[PDB]
Amino acid sequence: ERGYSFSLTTFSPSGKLVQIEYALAAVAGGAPSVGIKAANGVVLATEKKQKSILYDERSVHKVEPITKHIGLVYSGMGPDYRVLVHRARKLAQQYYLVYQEPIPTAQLVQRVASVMQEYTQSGGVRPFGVSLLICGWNEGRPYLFQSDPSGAYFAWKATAMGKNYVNGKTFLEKRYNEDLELEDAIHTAILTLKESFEGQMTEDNIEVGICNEAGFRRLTPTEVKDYLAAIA
Amino acid sequence: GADREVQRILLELLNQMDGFDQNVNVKVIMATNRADTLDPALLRPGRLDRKIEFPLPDRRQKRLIFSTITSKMNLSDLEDYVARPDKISGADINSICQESGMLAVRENRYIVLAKDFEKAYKTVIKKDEQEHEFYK
Amino acid sequence: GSLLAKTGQAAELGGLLKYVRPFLNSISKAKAARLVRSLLDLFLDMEAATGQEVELCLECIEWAKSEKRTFLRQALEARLVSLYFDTKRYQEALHLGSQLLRELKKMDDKALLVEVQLLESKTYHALSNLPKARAALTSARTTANAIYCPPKLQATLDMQSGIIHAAEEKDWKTAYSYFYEAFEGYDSIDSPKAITSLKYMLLCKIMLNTPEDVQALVSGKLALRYAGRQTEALKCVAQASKNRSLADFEKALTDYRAELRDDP
Amino acid sequence: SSAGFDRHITIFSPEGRLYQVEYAFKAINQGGLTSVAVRGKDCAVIVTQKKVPDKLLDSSTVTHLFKITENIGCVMTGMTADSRSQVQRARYEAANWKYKYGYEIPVDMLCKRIADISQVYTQNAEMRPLGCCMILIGIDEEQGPQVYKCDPAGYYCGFKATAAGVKQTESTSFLEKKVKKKFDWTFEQTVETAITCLSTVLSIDFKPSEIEVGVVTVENPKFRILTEAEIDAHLVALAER
Amino acid sequence: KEQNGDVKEAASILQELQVETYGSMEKKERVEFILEQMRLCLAVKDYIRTQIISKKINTKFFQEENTEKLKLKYYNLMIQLDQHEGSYLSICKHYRAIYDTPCIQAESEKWQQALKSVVLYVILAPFDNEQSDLVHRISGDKKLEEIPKYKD
Amino acid sequence: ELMPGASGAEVKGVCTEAGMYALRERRVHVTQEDFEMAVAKVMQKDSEKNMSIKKLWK
Repeated sequence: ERGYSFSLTTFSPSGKLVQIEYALAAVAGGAPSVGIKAANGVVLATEKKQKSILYDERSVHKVEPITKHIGLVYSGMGPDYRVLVHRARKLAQQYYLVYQEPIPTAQLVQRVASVMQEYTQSGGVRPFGVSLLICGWNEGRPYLFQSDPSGAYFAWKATAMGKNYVNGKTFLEKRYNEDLELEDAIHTAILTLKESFEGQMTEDNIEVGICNEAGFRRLTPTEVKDYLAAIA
Repeated sequence: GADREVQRILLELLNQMDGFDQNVNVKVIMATNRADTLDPALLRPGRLDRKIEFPLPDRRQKRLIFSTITSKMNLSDLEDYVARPDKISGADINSICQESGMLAVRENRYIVLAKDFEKAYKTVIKKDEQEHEFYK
Repeated sequence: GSLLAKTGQAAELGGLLKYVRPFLNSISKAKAARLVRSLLDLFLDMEAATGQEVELCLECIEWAKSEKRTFLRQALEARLVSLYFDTKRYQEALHLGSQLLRELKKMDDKALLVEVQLLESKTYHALSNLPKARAALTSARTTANAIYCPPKLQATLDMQSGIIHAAEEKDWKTAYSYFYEAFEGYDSIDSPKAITSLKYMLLCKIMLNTPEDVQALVSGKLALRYAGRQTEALKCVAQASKNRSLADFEKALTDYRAELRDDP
Repeated sequence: SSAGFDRHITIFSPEGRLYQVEYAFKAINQGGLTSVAVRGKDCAVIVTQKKVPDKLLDSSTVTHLFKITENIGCVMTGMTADSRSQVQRARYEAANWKYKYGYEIPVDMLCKRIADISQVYTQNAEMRPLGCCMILIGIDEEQGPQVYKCDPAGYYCGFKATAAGVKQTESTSFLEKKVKKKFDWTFEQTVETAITCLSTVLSIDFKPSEIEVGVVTVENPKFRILTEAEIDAHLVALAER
Repeated sequence: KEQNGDVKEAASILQELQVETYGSMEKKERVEFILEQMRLCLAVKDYIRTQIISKKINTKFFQEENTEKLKLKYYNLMIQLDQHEGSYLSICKHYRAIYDTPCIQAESEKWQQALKSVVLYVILAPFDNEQSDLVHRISGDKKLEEIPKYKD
Repeated sequence: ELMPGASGAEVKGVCTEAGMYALRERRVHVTQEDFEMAVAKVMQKDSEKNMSIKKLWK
């Protein structure tokens, strides 16, 4: 089994590629991220806690927008996340140029899954060690998707990945209800983050973003602090 | 030869536990840290009827551990320390308490309190990442 | 209706209950159930005249059955079981709760299922049917370890578990731990349940013939916000125990006669 | 449990670890020098230990900190050849940015671009991922001074203060002890705090002629390299106080 | 502070200076102010702190240095602690130890008074095997014949 | 029917666990729910927690 956990172009005699599984394992080691599809929108949160308070928390962002109505968060590597952001933005605006219409989130997820799976085609290029959570609002329906390093993309009413993803998934199973509203979805997401935050989340310690019929936007530290106080 | 002999030992264990000549009033107990690597022939009823999981103490269990190990401790907020979310086992709790006592011995005070107990708590559950931030 | 409810006298509640007759079926099920349960809670908690409360509960039950509001019917049935248990209509409460649980197993609703199971365990304990109460409590715990179980429900379940363990009269450490969990969950959510939980925790400490931990716990940071007559009386009982003066024990019981003897 | 995986950059180890990147991070400390940057309200000061093997060496060419653009300064450590290749690449990127977009590069944008370059470098097996750690400093309008750090992993981050070198851990701890006091850090205070950190992390009480300093302020947008007079004045003023 | 009237604050202030962390040279006779802390805390009458000092003095030898003068002071402090404690066999043992040292063996009146006090301490103690051992070991003492009443 | 692909040894273990459940409540008879939770306990096995891994194949 060792001799086949070394290349991306060789099938293990029993199952499938082992480098893909190792990339997923790297994904599982990332900062926890939680996505929730509410009735009127979608909300994705992540933890930004890092030692050495010297770090400028506003300098980099784990949550970024792709277009006026689609955003994303990541779990796993950072630079790969930025590369995925660049590819998604370029591809979304290419679709916009061809069609003069805001990008359907499903198509963006499909095409970004294709571009990340492209890196898995041959050896010498490692697969992205990042899993994507894509939030969007299109045609009167909030869409939340997960994109894999393997290129697999699927839907999620509410999911949690990264570190401690299994317990967060269980928590989401317990708390999620299909009739959830946006603010209550944010409350549930922040509660999920707190369930494994380990160190008293602050306004900048967590980065959250919400998408609805008014597009997608990352919540400022002010509203994050307000919601944190509301949850307490 | 080595792997063959080890598997012979395992097979003899299986055939003795639930083989031809059944045993009477012979209960076996086997402990492992990685159950998922055990042979399925050993993990079936008739051989290992009950596979009891011993998870890390959860909140209430942590309080029980702290109480039952602090019975021999000195008088000394243990409840808050229990409330702190840390994936630590009963061995870690016994450590924490023992280290608190050791530090109190160092400082020559016969009742531990927040300072040395907290210092021992930090010493025990280090979990210092030393991890390059590009992984997160 | 809101003005009447804020005013809230028995005749006014009686009139209002049928005065919102078209209101019940004019809105969605969730809000209607929430409002009627709020009216029921206020009516039961302010005026304690059991004769009218029980008959109003039965009238609401037949109302819901006629209106075919299944979820609402289950909610009011659970509330009426709680009322019966409070008024110690043991057989009525237990029989109705079992009848409810018979049809509530198949329904996906579990929070109300956990409420019903906990009420059944409470009644079963009040009947000295300790083993069957323990079985019902275990079933409730199992069915709650898979559902939201809000901090109140978690606190209530831990309180009942501590009560059961104490009544078993064999292990107090687990009883102590369950009481501690019930208190901490009841912190900053419901006050009377929190004080009762702290009361039982101190009692459990006393039964461990360790009153010193009681006098340490009363000064504990979380006890101060709930310090008062209850904790002082329990501390007095603890002192009577530690110095082993049953004359002091009886004096403390005479003091309890108003405070902690009518509490089962 | 994972032995052969620490050979190729593009190879994922079990538990999803890339050992080659960590080895490059360790290779950064092969220079043995130390750099540290501190940012104030409107100032940013970088300071680097200077190591002269011989007076034969020309001190004007043995500098370890350089200037990317007229307002953006760079201080870095690691492999010296990797250092110089990285600064050349960064200057190319900044000039191309200016050519294509007609205005100066912000510190964060330059750091992000070179971080993307380094990530592409570490993603494909054709490249040795440029084992040198860089810190860029510069003034951006509406956001004041900016100090950013980029590493061979392609990870860039903004810092209220930062450090690099063999003594990175202790310097970062001292910088944390300094930043927890929440002080405005005027220019002289920034310089003296950085100098104190370097001295206490080296425990040498260096002579004035063994260090280099660069400073960027809003009133002095040009990345000035501190000559001997200014650094001597700063260090003696600190020493008497 | 002894000239001011402060005792509790006084004892605290001279208590915060500990000797366990003190590792530069053995405590020896130089820093005997452990007994000074005992004395100040006795003036505060906070006997538990004195007991803990006595217990934790083990790191600096279980007993004070021999052939010295701080004995009588430390032993009188321990005796007063035990007198309030109510224990007797410990104080009798300490008094016998004081009688043993050559330092007290200069002036006969002190021998008489000390051993008379030891006899009275050992009398009002309860009965056990250790008590019998001590009493019949000291029955053959040749330094009590000068005063026959206490021997009687 | 509650045993998809369960060995005979697992069936005997299920019978034993149902008896154990009855014994816990200090009874002698066993009920249907006893067998149901015995099936749940005996046939319990750890699955693939990671949905990402489980969704590699279509």
